Amino acid sequence: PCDTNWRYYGDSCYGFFRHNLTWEESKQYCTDMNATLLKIDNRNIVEYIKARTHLIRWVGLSRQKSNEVWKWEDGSVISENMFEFLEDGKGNMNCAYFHNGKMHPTFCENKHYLMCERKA
Amino acid sequence: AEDDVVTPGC
Ligand SMILES: *[C@H]1O[C@H](CO[C@]2(C(=O)O)C[C@H](O)[C@@H](NC(C)=O)[C@H]([C@H](O)[C@H](O)CO)O2)[C@H](O)[C@H](O[C@@H]2O[C@H](CO)[C@H](O)[C@H](O)[C@H]2O)[C@H]1NC(C)=O
Repeated sequence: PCDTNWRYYGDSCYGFFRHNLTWEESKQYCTDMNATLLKIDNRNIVEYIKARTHLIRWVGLSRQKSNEVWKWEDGSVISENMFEFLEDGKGNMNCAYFHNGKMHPTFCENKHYLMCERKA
Repeated sequence: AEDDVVTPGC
């Protein structure tokens, strides 16, 4: 169901990548792989990813401006019951990564490792 | 699993 070395979980296939990229570069990277940055929209996926990696990795969450809503790459706003997992940030930290079970806003132009998602 | 993957040179 998944390309070689992509991990089969729930609906989807997950790829992990240790290239130090900005959020936008990471978005493009996933797009180049016919995939998207991760949507961490429930407790199950939090635990799956947490069990698998301890390194900071970008996810597909960003906001247009510090006073606008956080959205996933699919256009959806972050779910109510996932706010527990989102730490607060400063202004002009408009992109988020996942680290050891929580999501953290940071500078979009900082570089981090990443992971991508596509359908099986 | 994902973090310590050591890959051979080509
Ligand atoms: C062998 O590849 C590794 C990168 O490994 C991974 C990664 O990015 O973490 C392992 C992932 O599971 C795999 N993901 C998928 C979906 O398959 C990815 C993926 O194959 C690539 O990212 C796509 O480009 O690969 C290193 O790149 C490694 O290079 C060596 O890295 C060392 C520390 O990581 C150190 O920097 C070495 O000097 C460097 O050469 C590569 N091995 C070699 C010898 O080139």
